[PDB]
Amino acid sequence: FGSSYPVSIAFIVVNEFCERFSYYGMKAVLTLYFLYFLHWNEDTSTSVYHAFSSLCYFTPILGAAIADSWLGKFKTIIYLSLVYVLGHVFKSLGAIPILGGKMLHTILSLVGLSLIALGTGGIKPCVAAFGGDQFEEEHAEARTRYFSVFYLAINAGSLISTFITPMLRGDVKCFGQDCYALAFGVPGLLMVLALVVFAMGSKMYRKPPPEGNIVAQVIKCIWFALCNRFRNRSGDLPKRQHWLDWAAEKYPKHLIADVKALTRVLFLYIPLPMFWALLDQQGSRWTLQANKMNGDLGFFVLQPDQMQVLNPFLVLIFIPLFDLVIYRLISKCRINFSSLRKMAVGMILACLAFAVAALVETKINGMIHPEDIPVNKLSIAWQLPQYVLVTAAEVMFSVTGLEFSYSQAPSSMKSVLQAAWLLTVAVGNIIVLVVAQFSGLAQWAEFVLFSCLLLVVCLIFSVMAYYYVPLK
Amino acid sequence: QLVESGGGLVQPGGSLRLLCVASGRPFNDYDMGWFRQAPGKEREFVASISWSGRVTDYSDSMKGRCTVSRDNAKGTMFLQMSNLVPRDTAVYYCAAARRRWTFKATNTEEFYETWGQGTQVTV
Ligand SMILES: Cc1onc(-c2ccccc2Cl)c1C(=O)N[C@@H]1C(=O)N2[C@@H]1SC(C)(C)[C@@H]2C(=O)O
Repeated sequence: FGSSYPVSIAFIVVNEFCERFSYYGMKAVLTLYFLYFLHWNEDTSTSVYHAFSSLCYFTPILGAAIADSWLGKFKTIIYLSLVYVLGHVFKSLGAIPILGGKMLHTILSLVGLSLIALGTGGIKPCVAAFGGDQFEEEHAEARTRYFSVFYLAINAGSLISTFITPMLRGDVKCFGQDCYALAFGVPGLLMVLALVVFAMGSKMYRKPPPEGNIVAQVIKCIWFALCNRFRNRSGDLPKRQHWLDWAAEKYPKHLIADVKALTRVLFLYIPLPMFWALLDQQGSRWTLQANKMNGDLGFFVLQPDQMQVLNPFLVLIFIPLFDLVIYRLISKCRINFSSLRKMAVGMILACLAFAVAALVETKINGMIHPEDIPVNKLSIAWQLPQYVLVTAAEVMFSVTGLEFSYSQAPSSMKSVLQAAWLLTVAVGNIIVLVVAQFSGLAQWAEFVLFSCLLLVVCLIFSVMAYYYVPLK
Repeated sequence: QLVESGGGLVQPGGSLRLLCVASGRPFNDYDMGWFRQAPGKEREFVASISWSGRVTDYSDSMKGRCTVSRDNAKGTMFLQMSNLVPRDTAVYYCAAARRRWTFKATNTEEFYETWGQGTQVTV
């Protein structure tokens, strides 16, 4: 409005809000659709759900490849949003029991899920990079606020999705049976609206063209660099001062520098999948911990499941608080948070949150009697301090990661680094699946283990981040 | 494997509690379901309980209100029928399906592989 902020980001944040609303509304009812409409096995339903989630996490690589290597962005966003809408149409069409049965439903649902995953993986990184591209490189301070607002929009969409989804599938009869078509069609309409609002701002955007087949050039440059050193029976100057310097007979310096920055950022990001896996193991164990503690709260009775909604709400509170107060207060003094100290502090906060969870579990275990009621039975409170610490860690880490990925990426591959950021989440989610089956430790001894692991990862990332060479 | 059943006559509006004990491999491995076969009719679906009992399903009719529960220790499964009527005076079967990946409906006869002998609950 006033200055320093383009009007375009309005139809970026709004589009992201609508897209997250639709995605979460659909994913909430996906499992019930599998179990009570398709009548699938529990194993089959869970496996298909996890496969869909993994494909959603892994498709942004393909999306970013398309965007940066060809077609630019705002054209991959538009086309992948069209694919997303087609997938939603197929999915909602497979929930209609009138046409076909048990074969058309399955095929249509699976095809729609595949298309939805393709769309999400390619609307995720491209949208963030495109929104960040609206600011001049000099306006590096408004970009951080834009990214904070972007994360706020994502979390708000998730929260309204949680608050609105149960109404759609509450005692509604599509055709004599439970109405899943509405549950899958409302997200489709939301995605259509998101695409419409994003396209409405076409004439205001700052569409930059791609810099050529950047992915192919990067792959070829790395291949030549690696293959040049193979001087088994010779060698005087294979490569010195770097492993890319003597990949210089081709691939001019402006490309070697870009691939250098990409490799540096990837090496920095190497350990983030472990952090994601460790931090993800809190939405399931903390529910079990809540199940063992009183939840009357005097005024309103709180169920253990309902406590999960406290994360997005605390994120919504913290993002403005961190952006407008805490960071400003820190900047008041000479203390300098370099966007890499923020991530380390977030890791430390997550470790502290898990240590507090272990302490609360230890307090829970120490219960002795005086329907008998244990005197040392904690209320659902005492879970706030760990929800506060873990939420602050997510705000400091996730919001800073989006800005760091964009700020440290070459202009030719801005959205590739955003796929690298999401790639860590995809790998971390894979680690969770592999580790989920292995569970034979006490809750208190498991939390203390996660706290120690989160500390080891923080030290590894902190040391590597200390030697990181910023892009310039 | 080697599923069994137990039940008998019930009052016009009474209730019944049918058993199903597996005398083979571990009970936590198999998905279980209940079927009924009224005289001169086709085998119908009654209720289904998944391995670990997390997921439960009942037929649209579910005359009165059924409730299927299972414990994986001792391998026993219970069906609680509440508001039985003169109808549904059928022979109730127990079906077990070993866990695997399939696209066949869990509420169909084809999903299950081993059927025990059926009781003769009558009204
Ligand atoms: C971690 C993390 O890594 N990338 C993202 C992200 C980044 C851009 C767009 C979408 C997402 Cl989900 C992200 C993230 O946490 N995003 C958002 C966030 O935080 N929330 C969404 S996802 C969520 C619903 C689990 C979580 C919450 O409400 O607890």
